[PDB]
Amino acid sequence: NLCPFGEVFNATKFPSVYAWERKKISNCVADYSVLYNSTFFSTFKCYGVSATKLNDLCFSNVYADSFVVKGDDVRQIAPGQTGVIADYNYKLPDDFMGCVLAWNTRNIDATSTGNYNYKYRYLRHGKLRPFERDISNVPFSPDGKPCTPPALNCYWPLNDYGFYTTTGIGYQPYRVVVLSFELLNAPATVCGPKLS
Amino acid sequence: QVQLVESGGGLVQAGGSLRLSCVASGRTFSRYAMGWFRQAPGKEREFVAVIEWDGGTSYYVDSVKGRFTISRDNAKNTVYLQMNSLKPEDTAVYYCAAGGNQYYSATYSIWNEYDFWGQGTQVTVSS
Ligand SMILES: *[C@@H]1O[C@H](CO)[C@@H](O)[C@H](O)[C@H]1NC(C)=O
Ligand SMILES: *[C@@H]1O[C@H](CO)[C@@H](O)[C@H](O)[C@H]1NC(C)=O
Repeated sequence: NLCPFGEVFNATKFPSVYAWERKKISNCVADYSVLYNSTFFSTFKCYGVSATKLNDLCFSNVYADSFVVKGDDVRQIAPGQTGVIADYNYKLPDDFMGCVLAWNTRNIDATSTGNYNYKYRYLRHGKLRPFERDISNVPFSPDGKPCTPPALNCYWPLNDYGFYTTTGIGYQPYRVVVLSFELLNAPATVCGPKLS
Repeated sequence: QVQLVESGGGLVQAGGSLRLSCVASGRTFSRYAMGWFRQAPGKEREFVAVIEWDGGTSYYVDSVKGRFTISRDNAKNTVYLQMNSLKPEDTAVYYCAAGGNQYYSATYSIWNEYDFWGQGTQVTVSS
């Protein structure tokens, strides 16, 4: 039984970063050549693991996180990064083991008029913990005190990406998939094609 | 955040040798491919060398093949750049960089493709 990476990388719709989505990949044969033989990836890099050697490895479990970010924000999807994406939307652990893949999706995520369906959080009281997710949409106050706009000093915590088919590449939309490699003291559930 | 501190730079006569070191903080050093870049006067940061997380694969810019050799010690959180047969062309600030193990080797030579960067150590090779 092949691991369902197609369902992940080829999903018709992708979520916003702040509402990032995780699929558990487990108990299956991972044929990573599907990512080798597709040559559209503009980010493809791994931590604790050689990117080209994935078919030779077994993992306890693989987690696939999908979301969309601005081109210039892709770099925040790494261990130890700072910034509003990495501190308020999606944070990888210092000791991350896995891979980050990204590809330019101008032709399906951007528009002449501008696509504003994709959002990120930019106001928050305290940074996210690694792999933590915050999908609330609560008026934000620097007092921390609850507030009801139009009250003063009361702000909305999300903001839109505006994805236009005519901007520079750093502003165009990128679909991101993070693969987390879990290592436990047991048999492995996700192995490569000829490993058992 | 992982911090990178270079050392071993300094002043050396043409024909001589230096050995640069870069120490990372934390315990996560062995996840990363470790690179060296350099910046000569009037030039962009240029790739010099990389070694992957496990020490087994490594690449060099052509102008240093056979003179420079990169190595690492995951036990000491330290990447090394052995520099022989130095020439004035090697005069530059040498920067350590930490990033992911890349699927395309060419990506290793793009400074912006790494995750962390040192503040550099100066190397001057006098004629
Ligand atoms: C997505 O679909 C294409 C078209 O068949 C296929 O070649 C590719 O392998 C698929 N990608 C994944 C992740 O399976
Ligand atoms: C890429 O090639 C490998 C072996 O050559 C194969 O296993 C894999 O299915 C190919 N991927 C495709 C055609 O998407």
